[PDB]
Amino acid sequence: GFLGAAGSTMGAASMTLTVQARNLLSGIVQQQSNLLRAPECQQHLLKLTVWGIKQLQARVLAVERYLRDQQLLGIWGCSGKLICCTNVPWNSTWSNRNLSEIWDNMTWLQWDKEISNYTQIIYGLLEESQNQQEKNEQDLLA
Amino acid sequence: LGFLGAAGSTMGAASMTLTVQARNLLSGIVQQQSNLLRAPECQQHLLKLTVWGIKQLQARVLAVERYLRDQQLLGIWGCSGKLICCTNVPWNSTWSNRNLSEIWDNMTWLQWDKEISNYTQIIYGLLEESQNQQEKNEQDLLA
Amino acid sequence: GFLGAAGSTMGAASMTLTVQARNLLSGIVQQQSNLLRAPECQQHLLKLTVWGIKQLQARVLAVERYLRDQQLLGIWGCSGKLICCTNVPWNSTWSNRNLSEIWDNMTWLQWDKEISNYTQIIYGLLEESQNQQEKNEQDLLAL
Amino acid sequence: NLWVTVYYGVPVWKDAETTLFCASDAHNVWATHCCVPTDPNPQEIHLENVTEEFNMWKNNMVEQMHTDIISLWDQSLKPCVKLTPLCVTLQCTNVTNNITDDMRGELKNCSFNMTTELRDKKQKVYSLFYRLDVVQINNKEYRLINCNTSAITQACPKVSFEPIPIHYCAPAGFAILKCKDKKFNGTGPCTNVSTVQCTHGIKPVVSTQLLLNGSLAEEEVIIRSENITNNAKNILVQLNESVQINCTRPNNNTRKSIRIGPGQWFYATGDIIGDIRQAHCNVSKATWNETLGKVVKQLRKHFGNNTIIRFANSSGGDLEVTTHSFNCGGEFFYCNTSGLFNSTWISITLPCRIKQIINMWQRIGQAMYAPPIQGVIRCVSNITGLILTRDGGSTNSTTETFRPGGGDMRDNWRSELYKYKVVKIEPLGVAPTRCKR
Amino acid sequence: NLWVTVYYGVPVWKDAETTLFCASDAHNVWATHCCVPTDPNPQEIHLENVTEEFNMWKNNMVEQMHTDIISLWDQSLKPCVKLTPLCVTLQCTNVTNNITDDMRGELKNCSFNMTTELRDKKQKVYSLFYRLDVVQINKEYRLINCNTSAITQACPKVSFEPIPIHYCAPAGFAILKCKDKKFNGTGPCTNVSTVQCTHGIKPVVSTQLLLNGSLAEEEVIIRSENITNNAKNILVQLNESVQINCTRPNNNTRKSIRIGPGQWFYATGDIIGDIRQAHCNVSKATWNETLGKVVKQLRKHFGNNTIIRFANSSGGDLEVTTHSFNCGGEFFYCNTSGLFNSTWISNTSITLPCRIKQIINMWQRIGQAMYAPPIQGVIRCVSNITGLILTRDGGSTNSTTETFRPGGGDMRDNWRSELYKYKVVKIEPLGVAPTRCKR
Amino acid sequence: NLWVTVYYGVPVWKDAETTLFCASDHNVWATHCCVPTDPNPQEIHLENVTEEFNMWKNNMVEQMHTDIISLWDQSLKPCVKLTPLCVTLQCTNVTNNITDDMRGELKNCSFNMTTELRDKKQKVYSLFYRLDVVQINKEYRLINCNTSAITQACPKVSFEPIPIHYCAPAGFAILKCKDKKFNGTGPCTNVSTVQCTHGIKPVVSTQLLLNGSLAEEEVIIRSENITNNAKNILVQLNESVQINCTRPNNNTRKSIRIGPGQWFYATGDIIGDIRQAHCNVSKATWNETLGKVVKQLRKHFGNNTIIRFANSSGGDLEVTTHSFNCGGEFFYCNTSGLFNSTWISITLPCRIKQIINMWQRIGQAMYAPPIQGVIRCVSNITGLILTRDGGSTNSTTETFRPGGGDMRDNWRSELYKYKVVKIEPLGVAPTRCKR
Ligand SMILES: *[C@@H]1O[C@H](CO)[C@@H](O[C@@H]2O[C@H](CO)[C@@H](O[C@@H]3O[C@H](CO[C@H]4O[C@H](CO)[C@@H](O)[C@H](O)[C@@H]4O)[C@@H](O)[C@H](O[C@H]4O[C@H](CO)[C@@H](O)[C@H](O)[C@@H]4O)[C@@H]3O)[C@H](O)[C@H]2NC(C)=O)[C@H](O)[C@H]1NC(C)=O
Ligand SMILES: *[C@@H]1O[C@H](CO)[C@@H](O[C@@H]2O[C@H](CO)[C@@H](O[C@@H]3O[C@H](CO[C@H]4O[C@H](CO)[C@@H](O)[C@H](O)[C@@H]4O)[C@@H](O)[C@H](O[C@H]4O[C@H](CO)[C@@H](O)[C@H](O)[C@@H]4O)[C@@H]3O)[C@H](O)[C@H]2NC(C)=O)[C@H](O)[C@H]1NC(C)=O
Ligand SMILES: *[C@@H]1O[C@H](CO)[C@@H](O[C@@H]2O[C@H](CO)[C@@H](O)[C@H](O)[C@H]2NC(C)=O)[C@H](O)[C@H]1NC(C)=O
Ligand SMILES: *[C@@H]1O[C@H](CO)[C@@H](O)[C@H](O)[C@H]1NC(C)=O
Ligand SMILES: *[C@@H]1O[C@H](CO)[C@@H](O)[C@H](O)[C@H]1NC(C)=O
Ligand SMILES: *[C@@H]1O[C@H](CO)[C@@H](O)[C@H](O)[C@H]1NC(C)=O
Ligand SMILES: *[C@@H]1O[C@H](CO)[C@@H](O)[C@H](O)[C@H]1NC(C)=O
Ligand SMILES: *[C@@H]1O[C@H](CO)[C@@H](O)[C@H](O)[C@H]1NC(C)=O
Ligand SMILES: *[C@@H]1O[C@H](CO)[C@@H](O)[C@H](O)[C@H]1NC(C)=O
Ligand SMILES: *[C@@H]1O[C@H](CO)[C@@H](O)[C@H](O)[C@H]1NC(C)=O
Ligand SMILES: *[C@@H]1O[C@H](CO)[C@@H](O)[C@H](O)[C@H]1NC(C)=O
Ligand SMILES: *[C@@H]1O[C@H](CO)[C@@H](O)[C@H](O)[C@H]1NC(C)=O
Ligand SMILES: *[C@@H]1O[C@H](CO)[C@@H](O)[C@H](O)[C@H]1NC(C)=O
Ligand SMILES: *[C@@H]1O[C@H](CO)[C@@H](O)[C@H](O)[C@H]1NC(C)=O
Repeated sequence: GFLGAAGSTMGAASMTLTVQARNLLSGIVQQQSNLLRAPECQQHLLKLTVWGIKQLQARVLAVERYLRDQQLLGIWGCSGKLICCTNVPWNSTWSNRNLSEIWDNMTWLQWDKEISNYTQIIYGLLEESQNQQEKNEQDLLA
Repeated sequence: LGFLGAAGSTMGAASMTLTVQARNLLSGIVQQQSNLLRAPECQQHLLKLTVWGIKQLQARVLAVERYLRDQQLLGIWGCSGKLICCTNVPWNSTWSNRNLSEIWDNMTWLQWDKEISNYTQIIYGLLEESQNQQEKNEQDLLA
Repeated sequence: GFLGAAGSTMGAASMTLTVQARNLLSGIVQQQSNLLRAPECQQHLLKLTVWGIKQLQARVLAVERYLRDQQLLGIWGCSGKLICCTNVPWNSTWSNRNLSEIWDNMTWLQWDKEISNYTQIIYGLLEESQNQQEKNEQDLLAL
Repeated sequence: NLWVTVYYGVPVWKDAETTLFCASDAHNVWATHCCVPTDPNPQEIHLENVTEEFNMWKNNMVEQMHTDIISLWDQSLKPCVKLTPLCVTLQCTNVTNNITDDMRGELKNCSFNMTTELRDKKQKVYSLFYRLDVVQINNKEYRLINCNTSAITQACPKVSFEPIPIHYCAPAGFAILKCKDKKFNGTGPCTNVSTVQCTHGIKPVVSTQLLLNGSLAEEEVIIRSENITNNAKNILVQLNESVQINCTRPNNNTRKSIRIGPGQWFYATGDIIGDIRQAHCNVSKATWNETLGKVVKQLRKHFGNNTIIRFANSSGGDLEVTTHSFNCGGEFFYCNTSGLFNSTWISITLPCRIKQIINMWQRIGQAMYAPPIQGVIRCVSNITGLILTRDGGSTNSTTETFRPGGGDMRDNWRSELYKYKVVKIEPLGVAPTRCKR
Repeated sequence: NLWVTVYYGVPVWKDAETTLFCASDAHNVWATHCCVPTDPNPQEIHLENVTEEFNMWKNNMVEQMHTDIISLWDQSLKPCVKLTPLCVTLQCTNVTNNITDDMRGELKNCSFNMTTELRDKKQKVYSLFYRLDVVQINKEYRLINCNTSAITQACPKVSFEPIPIHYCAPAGFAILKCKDKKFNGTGPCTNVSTVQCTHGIKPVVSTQLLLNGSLAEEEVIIRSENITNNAKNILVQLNESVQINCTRPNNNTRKSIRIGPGQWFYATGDIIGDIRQAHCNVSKATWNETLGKVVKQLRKHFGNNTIIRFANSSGGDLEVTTHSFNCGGEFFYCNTSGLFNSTWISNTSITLPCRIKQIINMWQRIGQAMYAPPIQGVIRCVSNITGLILTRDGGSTNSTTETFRPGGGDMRDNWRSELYKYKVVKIEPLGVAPTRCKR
Repeated sequence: NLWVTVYYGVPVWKDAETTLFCASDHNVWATHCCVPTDPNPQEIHLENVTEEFNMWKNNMVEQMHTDIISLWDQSLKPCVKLTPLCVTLQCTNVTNNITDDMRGELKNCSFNMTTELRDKKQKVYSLFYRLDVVQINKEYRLINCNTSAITQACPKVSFEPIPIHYCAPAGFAILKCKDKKFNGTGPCTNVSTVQCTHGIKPVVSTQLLLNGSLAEEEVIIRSENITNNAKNILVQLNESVQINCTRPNNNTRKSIRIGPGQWFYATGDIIGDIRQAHCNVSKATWNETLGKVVKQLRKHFGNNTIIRFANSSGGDLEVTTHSFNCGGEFFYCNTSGLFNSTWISITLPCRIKQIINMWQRIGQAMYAPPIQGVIRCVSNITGLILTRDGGSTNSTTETFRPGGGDMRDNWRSELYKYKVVKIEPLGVAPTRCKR
């Protein structure tokens, strides 16, 4: 389903990342498909100027969020993948925990809370590593 | 040749213009705004047409949404950045009981789409699964 | 450091290409986040049909401009890159210089006048090159 | 040997505000708006192992339902004829023809000078009015009650404001979670949470003291309130069984169409056929008795196991406050509920008044006129919950008293929306791994 | 061992419904709301070896054009003054001044009490009205719309003259054009091309006779949803145009009456000189030759020896029974019985009088009306008849003859007749195929 | 051996026309500018950047103009119409300890207006200024009855200016000129980039520029074409000239029901003596200030030219007087006393008007509800709008007069230092590297 086994542990959750990944845009396109189930009423809905504007805003925001996240993955060199290995080491201060409890017993919901104070730090670190890697690639190619 | 030039050419032949449709489908959007910019003093009038304005935004938004859904799907299948890609999914021969030569030649894409339209979702699901397995394997091999 | 070092030599200016790429979509999302800091005021903008449409058009156009450029880089085989090289030689009559005469304390702002009207020529060449490389792989992968 | 792995498609979420989409199923006001049907098979996901925290009193879905219903309501009034031309001196007398005692002085016969379709001509017409909407000037001359404050717009005669269960659907990127807890407290951690595409179908029923046509608390009578020790907070009482209430407007009415302008029509109440009798509601006495006994048994959990509990009648204020405001067939009934709350724990007939000029959603400056309904009205409704308020109590630690409360329309939606929450899905996150590039 | 290959940018399209936008050629309502310029050089791309199916009777481009026109129209009246202050009792007498017999009683002189700019003062004014707009009470008259609708004065500065309008596809869509000679509205078309926009179609609004449309190439073409079904219209596109000269000969003047704080009403003043009837001229020989061509085409479906008759129109109001002609901003209701008064047997200057009306229920929608202000001086219009709207009289189920009558009134057919060659499709760039290539 | 490299994220901008968005720290501007500014704008100094500015072709001015008018109309959109007052008035002279001035300026008018009930009338009266009352052939008409509808501003609504910030949407940037003594056109060498402009108060005035930025260093005179006497000259001063304005009469109000919850706010009796409205300009300051302007003007005409100042020419009050909006009251101040000297405390009387055709449009008249008590205004004169006289050959003396009346110049004077550009991150360059 849409969330799938949200309460499963992290290792199991990783099996359906694709299902979740595609839902933001397929849902939007389907919403248009749902409007088209009765094209004759659209003219009665467009009279409601405020409802019209709110729906446009909702779609625009969903697109903007999607793109921002995809760009961010591209910035870090993770574009095109659901799972991205990187060159940034994990800090024990973020979480002093083994790759046993983290993947087999904890869920993503629990994990998200545990390390919620480091998101902006990790992201900045990923950006710097990628910036260096690209320049190094150009010199090696040359 | 033109936006849909050689529409009646064979499937193989048609690969030569694959780039043209792929780009025109998105870039025509900005050209249309550039046509409105001919007379900003006229467009400001049209901005008062509440229903017209909403419909035009809906149209632009949908062009974007259609585009992005297809791009996301190509990414899901592991074909991001390519117009032509190969996968790890074999052709069944149940989808179409035909040989390679009789499909790439003596057949157009319009005809082909009709012939196999019933398997669209099946094929797409298989492609997603192939990529799902491949990415896990890559992580495990790097590990 | 949005546009910092804009007047610097192109070679050095390149150190912040990453910032500029991020700035557009980050700015769009944060500007929306900022407006929504005060729903008590923001809700009254729903009465300004004209501002509703103008802001949506501005947001939509920024997105469209973004996607256009990303698609083009993808077509050229530069998806995910800020400084990609191609297999298309730099034509001498474009600049008629050596490399240090390009980076002779010349800025990107200045460089724009040197490219001038060669921009569309080069873009066409870049797509043509990728088309051939992609086709070559399609057959090389079938041996 | 720990590396950062970035993942996209992680099943996590945050509490969030987003506008929900309204959908329906297979000239009604909500049928027109909620055009898009829901998915005929909106199968839920059981989020096994997941415990979520809820707060029904701060649920923003309520605020949206409030905003949306008012907006749609106003846009359904906006396009029709204004009754401004009728704010003239009325010449009124009593209707003394076939009047029972209960209706003496309530039904009035008023004549007035209103325009015709030509600007040069007037017509003298007459119609019937209910006492509640007519105010005496300084004994024959009367004014409509809203002439000194607001404009009155006639409701569109074809539009049916009949509640349709409607469903609220999440926008992509968001999800609706609901908790299947038979004993849900109203706040805090809740188990058996499932994820759905849309909410169940909730009818936009308007009422005050008694909540009609909702859910029935699974298996038990449930008392829920924010800050229960504070007598100023409304208590929502949900019943485990419905109580059927039968309401009627016994008079056989006629209507007349008066042209008031070019294509403009005014609907006036015409003569009444047969005897003039009072509107009323019938509640089974035994069912009602049993119901309150169950409610008290539960109320005592917060007030003391040997505490004496009294049900008193309503306080002062507007009819929307002091009576049960009941909307049926399109007419507005204001029913005396004191006969329902007149007992102490240790068939009932409620008389009703009819009003045509109303001020919904606790607002002033605008008013709706409800065209009359011809024939008679017979209503059948289900009482599914009650809204109570508690006395300050002074220094009384022995007994306690409750009165019918409510009147705040948001309370009529919390009663159905309490189990739902909307969250934002957040696909990105990181975790340590065993791989490096 | 063939493999699945995936392609993006595949030139495949499917039928689709989208919203097209308006574009205009390099104060006129049609132009001020169609700001996108057209391409001075549209590129029509021939599609070699493509056969496609068209159906003019199911073409949603027609529905959009109809909707857009109604919307545009309403937005053009919205800002101008309502004339509800004029719905008063009128004191009317007949105009008796050098009037030709044919116009007697068709023009009335009405005086009335109307308010002025101050709310406490009135003025006595008078104006002329056409008979069709005024109804007798029980000398006392009222306007015909006084009991059913509010009437809005058309804006005196707004032109309604048709401008060729081009419909253009949004990105992701394309418009396919059918080039087959003798395509008669349905089925496969083998000469096709792709365009960005349609050609410019003037939004001419009329009944019975279509004016200033596309002219057929080669033969006269008869198009109908059934042909056999007497409940359906027949659209006949002519291959040679017929010139028609229309006029309103009376020399008019206009007066402007102050009715409120910034509001003015435009009234018809006295006619200068003789009063004559409005009319249209059709060359007789041309009409007779043109009609004979139509008859030759009808026989293809109805038989050699099946007498063909052209009869008058049926009953109904003037939006049905007479030709509806909108020119100069004036509204003419022309009697076409003189054009359809013959029986054709196998193998073997016309003056049409017109009436003028100022209250127009233009879209057959009731509850709104437009008031057409007067035009000073005289007017003349020259236009091309490009097609006919005909219906069959179904009474003659088993007969030796069939009768055709002028019909129409459904405005969508006026556009269906121009858009019949265009179709909207959506591009679907993804697809798969077998290949010799594997990862 | 150079090959093509495609670069993305290149710091290059081009001139562009986009829509900017308002930012703010029952006030109209404040309510409509919901977005809150960044408390610490991240201004970027741009090293080695020369850029060309042109204040006379700056589209930021047009947007400010458009937004102000639109918001103005929006705030009045839901307000009560005064159509019911367009009746014949029966007016007589006010005789209540009126001083020598204003002898014919204040009138006592009675009229027949409806009450809530449509079948009854009431007789009411109110005071009016002569500027808004027109004699018919005792019988008077409101001045705008023959042209347009008059609406009443909603009394709770405030038009008091708040510093409003214009901000670029993402993808755009605002460049600004920091050069001291910048001409308003041409290349600027001290430049920076901002996300938002400084806040500008949307101050309405017609001859003097009030509450704007004060010039740095010296008096600066800017014009589109200095030799063309058809152009306005914008003069920015480098020292403020304090002005004290008042409307001394103690007003009261009465609220009249004109319909079903529909109210009109009428001007009531004046309490106490009646005195004339006026503004005070320090004489010495004005003398010196004007002399500074002259020195700066001489730089464009010669060292042997005398500059004479003169009063305004004919035209509408919006042109001939200095319009001043204070407390929501509308003053029309006579500035002839400021332009009398020739370069070889000043009291300016002001009239009060209530029905205002604020813009250049004529179909929208608005009635300013009366204000109770008395008012006092204090403001900073920061500049002037001046024009040259007609053609001549005698260059010995030039005459300058108050110009203006076109409100776009009131914003042009603040926005002159800002330019909007778009960013185009994609481009190409050679390098010693190939695939
Ligand atoms: C709680 O839930 C209950 C159950 O749904 C609601 O009660 C129903 O309310 C509806 C709407 O008022 C009632 O339907 C109406 O019945 C009228 C009476 O005629 C009936 O009986 C005759 C035979 O004598 C039949 O011929 C006829 O078809 C009906 O079955 C009708 O006259 C009404 O129709 C008219 O008004 C509607 C307005 O929508 C128009 O659409 C119609 O075209 C027509 O003009 C209508 O059909 C229904 O009978 C009630 N049920 C019961 C058991 O009483 C409660 O109202 C709801 N409570 C609250 C607070 O919301
Ligand atoms: C089928 O197609 C034909 C054209 O091919 C249409 O016929 C034209 O219809 C238009 C609109 O009615 C006619 O336009 C009018 O022409 C008048 C001609 O005046 C001439 O002589 C005067 C002498 O004083 C000159 O000043 C003038 O320049 C011309 O040389 C104009 O006077 C009319 O002006 C009015 O409207 C304008 C609007 O901008 C106002 O500003 C003016 O003050 C005034 O009110 C107007 O321009 C055109 O002449 C017709 N052509 C022919 C050949 O007759 C058919 O109408 C069309 N059929 C259908 C059904 O659509
Ligand atoms: C319902 O009606 C009864 C009428 O019997 C109301 O009770 C009356 O309240 C007034 C106000 O205090 C007293 O003066 C009367 O004496 C009461 N009636 C009796 C029995 O004498 C009651 O308040 C009404 N309740 C509602 C819900 O409207
Ligand atoms: C169409 O078919 C002919 C042969 O009948 C062939 O020569 C031509 O190339 C085909 N057109 C296209 C676009 O392939
Ligand atoms: C091919 O398709 C058929 C029809 O669904 C299916 O039964 C068969 O298993 C498929 N072959 C493969 C890919 O195993
Ligand atoms: C939830 O339970 C706590 C006691 O654990 C109580 O204080 C609180 O009031 C309850 N919430 C509701 C809505 O009754
Ligand atoms: C509600 O609960 C009581 C106590 O268990 C029970 O007697 C009563 O029947 C229930 N109501 C219903 C559903 O009948
Ligand atoms: C309500 O009406 C039903 C029939 O519709 C009847 O069986 C029931 O007893 C009535 N209830 C009361 C309290 O009168
Ligand atoms: C013409 O219409 C007939 C139906 O009346 C249809 O059979 C035929 O295929 C159509 N032909 C063309 C060229 O449109
Ligand atoms: C017209 O054609 C349709 C099929 O397109 C058919 O269903 C219908 O019966 C026909 N009508 C007549 C009158 O034969
Ligand atoms: C009334 O006021 C006018 C100025 O508008 C003045 O000329 C006239 O003398 C005054 N009349 C009286 C009696 O004071
Ligand atoms: C400064 O303004 C004058 C006009 O007053 C103009 O002639 C001159 O060229 C401008 N200087 C620059 C650098 O643009
Ligand atoms: C303003 O400029 C003048 C010269 O133009 C100078 O004399 C005066 O001192 C300046 N005032 C300031 C900035 O103090
Ligand atoms: C002050 O005014 C006098 C009279 O016009 C003038 O002569 C003198 O120069 C002025 N002084 C200055 C420069 O302020």
